[PDB]
Amino acid sequence: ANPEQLKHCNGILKELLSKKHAAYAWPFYKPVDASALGLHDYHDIIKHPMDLSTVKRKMENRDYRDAQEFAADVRLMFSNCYKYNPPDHDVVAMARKLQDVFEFRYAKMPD
Ligand SMILES: [Cl-]
Repeated sequence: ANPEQLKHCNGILKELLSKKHAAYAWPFYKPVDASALGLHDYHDIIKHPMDLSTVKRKMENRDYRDAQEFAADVRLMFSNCYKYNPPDHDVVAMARKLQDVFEFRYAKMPD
């Protein structure tokens, strides 16, 4: 069932990247460019950066062998946001909204 489940994961990924969610998904599209943002402590705090472009590359390259591996990366991305930013920052609100999209559809995985 890993291939079918991975198609569900790819569908989720496409949805997360889609225009429908862009108002809150956009901070997660590409790796955080810490230097560009003046976040000179980012890589001291976040040991394992993750973003949707990386998830997409990994999916396209058949790196993910199962849905759980995919989910762990998407959740890592959100965790990095929750770790680095104060909980009242807009980006955290954006993360929580995108994570809600993710978790509700991931829960519908065929099995
Ligand atoms: Cl997980």
